[PDB]
Amino acid sequence: EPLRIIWGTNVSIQECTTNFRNFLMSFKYKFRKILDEREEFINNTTDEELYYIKQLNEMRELGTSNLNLDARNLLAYKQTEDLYHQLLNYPQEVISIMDQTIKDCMVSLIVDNNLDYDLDEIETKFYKVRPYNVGSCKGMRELNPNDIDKLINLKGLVLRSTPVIPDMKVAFFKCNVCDHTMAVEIDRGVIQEPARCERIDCNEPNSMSLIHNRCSFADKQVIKLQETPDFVPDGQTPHSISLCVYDELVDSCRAGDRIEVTGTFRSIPIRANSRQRVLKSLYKTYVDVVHVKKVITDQDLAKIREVAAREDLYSLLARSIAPSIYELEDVKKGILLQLFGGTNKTFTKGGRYRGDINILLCGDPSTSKSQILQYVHKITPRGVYTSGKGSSAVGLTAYITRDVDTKQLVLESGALVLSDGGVCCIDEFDKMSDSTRSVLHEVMEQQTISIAKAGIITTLNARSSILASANPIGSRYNPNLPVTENIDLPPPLLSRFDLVYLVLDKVDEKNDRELAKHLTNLYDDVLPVEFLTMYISYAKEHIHPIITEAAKTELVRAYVGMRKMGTATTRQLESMIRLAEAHAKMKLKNVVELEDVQEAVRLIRSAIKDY
Amino acid sequence: SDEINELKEMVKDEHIYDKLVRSIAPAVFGHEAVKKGILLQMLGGVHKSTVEGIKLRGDINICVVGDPSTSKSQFLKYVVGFAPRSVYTSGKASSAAGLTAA
DNA sequence: TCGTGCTGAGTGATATCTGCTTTGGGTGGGTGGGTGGGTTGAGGCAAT
DNA sequence: GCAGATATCACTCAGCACGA
Ligand SMILES: Nc1ncnc2c1ncn2[C@@H]1O[C@H](COP(=O)(O)OP(=O)(O)O)[C@@H](O)[C@H]1O
Ligand SMILES: Nc1ncnc2c1ncn2[C@@H]1O[C@H](COP(=O)(O)OP(=O)(O)O)[C@@H](O)[C@H]1O
Ligand SMILES: [Mg+2]
Ligand SMILES: [Zn+2]
Repeated sequence: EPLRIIWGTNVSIQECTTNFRNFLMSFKYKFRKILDEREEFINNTTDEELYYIKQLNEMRELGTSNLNLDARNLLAYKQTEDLYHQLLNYPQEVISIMDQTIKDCMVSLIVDNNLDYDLDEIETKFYKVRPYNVGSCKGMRELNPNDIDKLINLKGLVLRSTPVIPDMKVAFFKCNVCDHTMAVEIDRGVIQEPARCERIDCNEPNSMSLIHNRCSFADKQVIKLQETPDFVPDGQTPHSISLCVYDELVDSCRAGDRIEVTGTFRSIPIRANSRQRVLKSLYKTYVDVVHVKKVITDQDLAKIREVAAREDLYSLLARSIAPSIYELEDVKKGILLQLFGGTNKTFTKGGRYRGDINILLCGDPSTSKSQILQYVHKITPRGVYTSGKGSSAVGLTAYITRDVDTKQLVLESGALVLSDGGVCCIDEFDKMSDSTRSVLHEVMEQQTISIAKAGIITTLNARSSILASANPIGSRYNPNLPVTENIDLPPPLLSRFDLVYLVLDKVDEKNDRELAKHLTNLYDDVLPVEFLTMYISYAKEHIHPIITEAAKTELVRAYVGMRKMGTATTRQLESMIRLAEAHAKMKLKNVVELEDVQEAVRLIRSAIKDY
Repeated sequence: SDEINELKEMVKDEHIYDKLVRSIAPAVFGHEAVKKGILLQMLGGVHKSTVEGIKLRGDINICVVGDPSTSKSQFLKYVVGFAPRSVYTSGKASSAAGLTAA
C-alpha cells in the first residue's frame, strides 16, 4: 500500500483530499461568524445551511466549472486548520487536489441524489477552484526569494495585456506509414513524443509526425501590473510585475484598472541564447494567477418601488444628490434631471434621436459651481473632469497615433469620447479659445464626431452630456446689462444649451447669516449614495417613457407662447421634450403626463430667472 | 420586368418632379428650394471633353448657409444615408490631407 | 522427442565535423565594440 | 574551449538448421 506524499514534505495527499471533501460536504457559514467574534450576528436561515452544497448545485444548474473559495472559511472549520497552511505553502499540489475533490464531490452529489441529470456533461467538464482572501496583501517591493513558490496576494493597476496566446495541452501524432493516430500528453512544457509507432504490426521508427491543427489547446495571456502610486516610497518609477492568466481569467481585466490578484509567485530561468541549453543565473520572477477581483435582487426592487410612491420624491432626490450644498434646490433639480437623461429613440427613415441634456452653470465666482461639478463627477459612472486652458481641440475629441507593439496606425479616445454615455464636466468655459469650442458644436447637435485626416476617415460616438460653468467678465455679475454681455460666449452658443442657469451671490443680512452657519458646522434626511446610484441606474435602464396626446396638445401651446414673447428657437421645444421625458423617468412612468411637462417648462422659465 | 413596370409607371406620372421634391429629406419640414437643389445635385450634369482635350466639369456643388438651430445638418445626414457613394466630414476635424491625397 | 553453434541484423557510443552568430533596432545596452554596421519626409499637434 | 547536429564502427542478441 504505497503512500502518496507531497514532495519535500510530510503531508499525506489522501488526508488532504478527505479533509477537503468533509469540509465541502458539511460547512455552515455560522462557523465563519463565530471565528470573527461575530456570534451575535448569527441568523437561523442562511447560517444554518450547507454553503458549498448550494454553491455546487447552482454551478450545476447554471452549467459552470468554477467555485470561488475563501481561506478564512477553511480557518473557520475544525478539520481544515492545517489545510490553510498547506495551501499557503504548497499552492500547486493543494490546488490540484482541491480541483479533483470538487469534481468528485459534484459526481457524488449527482449519483447519490438520484437526479435525472446526465453524467456526460459533468464527466467531461474540467473543474477549477479559485481561492482568494488568503492573507495580507504583500507589496510589489517586498517579494523576496524566500517567498518563491508560495501563494501571495497582490493589488495593482493593469498597464498592458497581450492578445490571446494558444498554449498546447494534448499533442496529436499520426504515423506516416499506417496512418495510425494517437494522442500524448504534455508535462512541464515537454512533449512525451513516441520513438516508434505504438501499433504492433507497424513499428517503423521515427515515422510519427505532429498534426498541428488537431492538438487540444488552452488560453494564455500575459499582463503587466504596476503598483499603486501610494506605495511609491520617495517618488520614483513604480515597479512592475508580470502575470499569467489561463482559461476563464483571460480577457477578465482591461488596461487601466485596479485589481487584486491571488496567485503563486513563480520563478523561471532565462536562456542565454536561442540555440543552446545554457541558462542565465538570474531567474525571471512572475505570478501565476488563480483568482482576479476587479477593485438586482427582488428585495431591492420592492424597496425601490416604495420610494417612488413617496409624494416628495423630487425633493428627496434633489436634496440627496448634493447634501452639502445649501439652498440651491432649483440648481440641484436641474442637475439631477441630467443624470437620468431623456428617452432614447431608434429611428430609421432618418437618424437616431438621443435624450441627452446639456446644462450651463454661469454665475458669480464664490457660489458653489465647481463643488457641484465635482459632486456630479463622482456620481456618474463615466466622465472626464476637463478644465479650461488645460484641454485642446484634439485632446477632447481624439488623437491620431501609432501602436509601437503592432506598428499600426491607431487613434486614442479624447475627453468627450471617453465620456460616451456619461456626463462630461467643464470648469472654465469662458477661459477657452473659440478654436476648441467649435468642437462642441457637433457633439451637442449630432452626438458624433467625424475625423478625416492623415488617412483615417471614421466617426466616433460621443453620446455624452455636457455640464459646463462660466464666470462673468467682471469681478461679479451686474444685473443691469443683459445676459449676453455679462458672461461672454457667443450668443448663439448659449441657445444650444438645454438649460442655462444663473446663480448670483447677492448680499443680505439673513442669507449670508444662514450660509455662514451652514459652512461652519463642518468643524432633512438624504438617501445614501449607494442606493441612489442603483435607483438612477434602474430608472435609466428599464423605464422608457412615451409621450401622450395631452402632452403634445399643451407642448405646442408652450412652445408657441415662448416664441411669441419676443433667442427662442426649435432647440427650446426639443429641450422641453427631453426634460419632460426625463422627469417622467424619475417617477418610473411609461407615459409622460401633463404635470411633468408643466414642471419642465416651469424649470426652463425659472433658470435664466423670471425678472 | 416587374421593376421595369414600376419604373415606367413612375415616369408616366405628370407630377413626378414635385413628387420627388417632396420625397427628398422627408424628415425636414417644408424646404422646397433646398430639396430641389439636393435632387438636382444627386442627378448631376453631363461631363464633356472638347476636341481640344480640355475637360468641362459636369458635377454640381451646393452650399447651404443658415443660422444655427436651423435644419442644415439634417439634409447632410439624409444625403449621407441615401446616396450611393458618399462620406461625412467636419470642417474642424478635417485637414488638408485626408480631404485630399496623402 | 530435442540442445547448441553460426549468422545477419540493428542500436549505442563515439569519431569527425561545422559552427561558435546574428541582427537591425532602442523594453537588448554603452564595463561588448565601431575594421559588424545604421546618411528620410510628410503630416499632426502643442506653444504661442 | 564549448554546445549541437551528424555519421561511423563495433559488439551483442534472437533466429535458424542441423546433429545428439
Ligand atoms: N451655498 C453654499 N453651500 C456650500 N458651500 C458654499 C456655498 N456657497 C459657497 N460655498 C463655499 O465657497 C466655496 C466656493 O468655491 P468654488 O465652489 O470653487 O467656487 P467656484 O467654483 O464658482 O469658483 C466652496 O469651497 C464652498 O465651500
Ligand atoms: N424643420 C425641422 N424639421 C425637423 N427637425 C428640425 C427642424 N428644424 C430644426 N430641427 C431640429 O433642431 C435641431 C437643431 O438643428 P441643428 O442640426 O443644430 O442645425 P445646425 O446644423 O445649424 O447646427 C436639429 O437636431 C433638428 O432635429
Ligand atoms: Mg469653479
Ligand atoms: Zn504506424
